[PDB]
Amino acid sequence: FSMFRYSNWLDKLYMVVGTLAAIIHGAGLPLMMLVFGEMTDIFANAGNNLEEDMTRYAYYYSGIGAGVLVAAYIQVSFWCLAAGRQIHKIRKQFFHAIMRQEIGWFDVHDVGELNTRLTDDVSKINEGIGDKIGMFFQSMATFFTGFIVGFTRGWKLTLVILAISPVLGLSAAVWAKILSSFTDKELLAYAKAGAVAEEVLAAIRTVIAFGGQKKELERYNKNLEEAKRIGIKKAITANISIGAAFLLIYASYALAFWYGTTLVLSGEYSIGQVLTVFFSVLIGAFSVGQASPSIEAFANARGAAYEIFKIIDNKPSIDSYSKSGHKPDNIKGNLEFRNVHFSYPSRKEVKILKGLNLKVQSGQTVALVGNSGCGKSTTVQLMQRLYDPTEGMVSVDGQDIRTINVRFLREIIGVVSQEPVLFATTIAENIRYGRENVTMDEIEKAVKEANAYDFIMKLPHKFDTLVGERGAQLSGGQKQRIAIARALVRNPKILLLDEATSALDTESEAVVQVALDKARKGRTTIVIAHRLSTVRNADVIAGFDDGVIVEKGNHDELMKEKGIYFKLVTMQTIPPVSFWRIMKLNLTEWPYFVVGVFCAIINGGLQPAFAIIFSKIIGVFTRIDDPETKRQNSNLFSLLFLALGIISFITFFLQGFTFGKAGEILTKRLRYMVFRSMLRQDVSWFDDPKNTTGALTTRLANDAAQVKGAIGSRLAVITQNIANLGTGIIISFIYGWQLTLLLLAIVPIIAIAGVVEMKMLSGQALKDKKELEGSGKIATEAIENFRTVVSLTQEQKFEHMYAQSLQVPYRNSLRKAHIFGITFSFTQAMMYFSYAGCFRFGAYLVAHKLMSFEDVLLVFSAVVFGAMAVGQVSSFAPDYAKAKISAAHIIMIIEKTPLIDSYSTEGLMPNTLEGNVTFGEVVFNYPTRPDIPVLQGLSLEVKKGQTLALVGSSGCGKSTVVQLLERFYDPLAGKVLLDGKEIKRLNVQWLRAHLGIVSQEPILFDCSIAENIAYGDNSRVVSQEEIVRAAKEANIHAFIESLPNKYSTKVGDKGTQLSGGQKQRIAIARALVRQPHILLLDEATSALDTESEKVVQEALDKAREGRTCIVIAHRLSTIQNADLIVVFQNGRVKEHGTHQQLLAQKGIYFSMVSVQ
Ligand SMILES: COc1ccc(CCN(C)CCC[C@](C#N)(c2ccc(OC)c(OC)c2)C(C)C)cc1OC
Ligand SMILES: Nc1ncnc2c1ncn2[C@@H]1O[C@H](COP(=O)(O)OP(=O)(O)OP(=O)(O)O)[C@@H](O)[C@H]1O
Ligand SMILES: Nc1ncnc2c1ncn2[C@@H]1O[C@H](COP(=O)(O)OP(=O)(O)OP(=O)(O)O)[C@@H](O)[C@H]1O
Ligand SMILES: [Mg+2]
Ligand SMILES: [Mg+2]
Repeated sequence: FSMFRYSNWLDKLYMVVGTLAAIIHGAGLPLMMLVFGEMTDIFANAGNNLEEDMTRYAYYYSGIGAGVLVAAYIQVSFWCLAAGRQIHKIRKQFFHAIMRQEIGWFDVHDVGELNTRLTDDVSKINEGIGDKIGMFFQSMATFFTGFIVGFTRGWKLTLVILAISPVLGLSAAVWAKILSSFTDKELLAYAKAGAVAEEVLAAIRTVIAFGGQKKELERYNKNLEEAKRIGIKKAITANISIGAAFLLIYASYALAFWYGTTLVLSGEYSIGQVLTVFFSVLIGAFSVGQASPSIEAFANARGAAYEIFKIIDNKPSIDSYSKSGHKPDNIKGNLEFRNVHFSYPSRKEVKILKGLNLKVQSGQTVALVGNSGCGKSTTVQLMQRLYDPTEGMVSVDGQDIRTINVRFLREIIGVVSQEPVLFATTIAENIRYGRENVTMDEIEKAVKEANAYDFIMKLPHKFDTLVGERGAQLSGGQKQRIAIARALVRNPKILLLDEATSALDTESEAVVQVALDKARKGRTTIVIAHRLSTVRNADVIAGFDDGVIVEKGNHDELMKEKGIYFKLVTMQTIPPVSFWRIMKLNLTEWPYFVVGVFCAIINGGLQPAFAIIFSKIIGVFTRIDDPETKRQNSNLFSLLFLALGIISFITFFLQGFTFGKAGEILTKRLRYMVFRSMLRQDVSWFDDPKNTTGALTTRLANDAAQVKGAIGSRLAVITQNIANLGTGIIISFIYGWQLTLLLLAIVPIIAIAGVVEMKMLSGQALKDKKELEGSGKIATEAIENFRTVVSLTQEQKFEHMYAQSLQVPYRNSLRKAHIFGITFSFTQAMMYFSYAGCFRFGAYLVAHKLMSFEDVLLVFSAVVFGAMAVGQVSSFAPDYAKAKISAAHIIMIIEKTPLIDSYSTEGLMPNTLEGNVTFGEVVFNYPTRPDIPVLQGLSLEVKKGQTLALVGSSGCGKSTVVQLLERFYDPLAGKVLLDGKEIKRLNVQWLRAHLGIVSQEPILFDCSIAENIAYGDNSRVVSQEEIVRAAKEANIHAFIESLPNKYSTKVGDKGTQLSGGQKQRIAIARALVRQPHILLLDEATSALDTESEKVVQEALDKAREGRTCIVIAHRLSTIQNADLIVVFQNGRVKEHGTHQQLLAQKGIYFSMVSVQ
């Protein structure tokens, strides 16, 4: 897919013009080097009227700068605008195709995956085609023009530069490869600690229950040691790469200076020519190297566009926009589905429909019979043309469905799904989407027929009542009524209904059925429902069976036949950050960071030191004396450069050595602390979307980088830039004053332009993301419910909505592109203007015999090159704002403290426990939703030698009762006593270790089976004999021994090798290993091999001796086993007492006993 540009051939002229302008701009700079060399030669000759030549050179430079500014502006703006238009066209076409694709194909591919692909690849293509191509062309032009200037300026110097360049290129490539490999290795190494932390967090409930934070922290630290070693190595490698790059650059500078000096002394090209050739060649090589990101983005967008086009270029079997079918004006109710075989493309192995014969008259309430997966919903979908028969025939009114106008059939048909959904728009908006041609009378008619008058009118904006995201403001019955009204709005030739009132209750069932039967003579109504009451009244009823119809006839006939229908009938019967707090790693590298500070100062002086060395070298030729021995002096100066280079390399050898060693350490500290803070966090805090397992893992992982950057690299860059600026400014002021003022007025304008570049880039990215998300809200709303939209056949409406939502920000995108191009051009414009003005005014100054040309050149080079290097260094460090925010969040998390300290030292820990507990007037809903008080003041009391059972409120929050008993949360109200003692005042770890609490679906940590067993209670070693005894007690001795490797075997990811029964048995064995005084099981039975579950329960009852056992199970046996049974209802104990008395009561216990 190399050739990606595919639209607006006329607009392609914009691309051609932009390419030409970029080439002109790129070739401009070598011309700048040539003219600067000529000006330097003129100045040197003056050292050996003058104002006239200086004015001519300044005029040439100013003209070149203005032309380069115009070219840059034109190229940037044109490329950006053309790419934006192309991206808009691509997005529009892509969304059109997606909405026009096949429904079955959409079911084939993930909806979320496709939505993310669109919303991401759009920006990927925009980035890879926006300006990176323009910058690449400009860099190629710079390379070509620099090479041409070098060749036309001299042979020996050009050869030397060409020989120097590829060594630097290869060194840069090797350094980049090493850095990438180191980063990948470090991420892989840290993955172990990341997995450990993720497992701990996900198992947070079990971890807190067992109080095993110590072992997890130890493992995390063990991994973090190697992780920090690798990170320090990688940081040192990156710093050494930068150092070696600078050292090689300086060495090339010194070698070129020596060679040019020798040539000039030998009568070769003048000093100006040699300097121009050298600088032009170096800058061209720099541009060639800097062209890489454009090519990388080109390749990335190439792959993205290949995938996107493949998606778009797909030709769907069912096309919404297609109109090749014949659409008769008069439709008479007549449907035929003969030998209709149909299989889901998602699951092609099984043919859900294996052929059947069925006919449908006109205006007949055809009803379908069959159990789940019998072929009812799929039958309707095939009838609705959502798919086609694998082997069969489908026709309407004596005509094949495919042989008719797809759009007309879709519009003239009505489909009501068992799970109706309304778009996120006002009820009136959704109704209009159902039928725009209603004319405001059909709306009222439907509202009255479906009874959408009271509910519809009640909400604010009776007709225009807005519905929350996904229609969260409407109830199930109201939603079903609205869907029915919307279906009736179209008044289709035929309609189909499923799950009339299968949402919450049959109250709407009566009204819904009455309304549906009110208007059914004029159109055939496919009847689908979960209640035989509605099915009985059907005029015509037919059965389904394994993709075939056997039973048939009305309710009376079906009952007489005593078929499957008769069987069903019988069955019915943003905190602020602290900058100083950031200095918490000083305890590690406070004296160590001094070496890094010294290295940074050394580099920031070396830059201006190189400036001074170059000034001296230039002055050597500028010296009128020009002795032969001056060459030696020149060599001396040249030698200095080489020395400076070494000082650079060693300097880097220190920087990465220090900061790395510092930063990783700090990282480790944070890693040791942040997660530790998470460990000592109340379970209440864990109940929060902000504290999401994935979110917490990402914060822990993608925060060490931010904190380390903000701490180390921010200070490093600040110090380096400050040192460079101070040294340069001081040197320039010492060597002249007026030129110092000129350079100080010139350079900061360029610096401000460079900063504004990044500011505008970030702001534009944010604004583009905002607008794209604005459009994508509606895009996704349509995509997720794609089936409903297709049924409605209103795809054009969503297409128009997306078109408007994209056009509205398209103009803003174009304007931003134009402004950014203008600013980018102005950057180079100011650059060249200042470059020329500095030379002009320095020539004026020296013409007055005030300042020597050598000093002026020194000051100018210092200012310009130092400013450029400072900007590059500032860009080198990652973003401070994002790093600052991440550090603020990490510091807030670490400083966070728990209302109840799980690691608190103090705590009431009497000699033993009374084996009793009491909770009266208990009140605690939850942290997330306090609007639902769960405990309404229940009463519960456990004593010695008694087991408690929970019944009645199977869903009111019984598990919450166990959780609170474990102190997982804090009661909203109600007194609680631990064996007549303050539960809160009790010990922290003592209570956690004492209680053998289990969960519904325990997740076994992916460690050794023996390791999992021993995880029951740390701080007291668990000899393998104890594990064996616990396994024997919990029927796990045979299970553990039979399992390969015996106890040595380790469970996979949450015990993937063993079924849920094995995991439950292992959890029970671990609990028994804990040997708790009091034990609790909460709905761990389920089915889980009913005989096996009963055996496990019997073992537990035999294990309940000398302990208080809490039992929460949905099995009558569990109710019988419990010594004491307490019910729950309305947050209170509806029933309680003995099992015989509870059964005697006519209460929820009686209903459960009878029904169960
Ligand atoms: C797209 O990025 C670029 C932007 C502008 C330029 C041209 C810069 N010229 C006006 C010369 C200024 C000085 C210069 C820079 N930058 C520089 C001086 C000293 C340096 O330290 C040794 C240096 O290395 C970072 C670069 C160039 C010699 C490469 C090159 C670019 O490619 C690197
Ligand atoms: N991609 C798929 N592959 C296989 N089976 C699927 C697929 N999508 C849905 N199914 C299921 O296959 C069955 C097809 O039968 P159909 O839905 O027509 O009858 P049903 O008994 O009314 O269905 P359901 O049990 O869904 O209410 C349904 O149970 C449906 O949920
Ligand atoms: N942080 C929370 N905020 C709000 N509701 C929560 C929170 N955590 C859990 N819940 C809800 O509390 C209930 C948990 O206890 P639940 O009612 O399921 O216990 P139960 O009586 O054993 O019922 P069942 O066995 O039917 O699930 C669930 O409704 C769960 O959605
Ligand atoms: Mg169904
Ligand atoms: Mg439960």
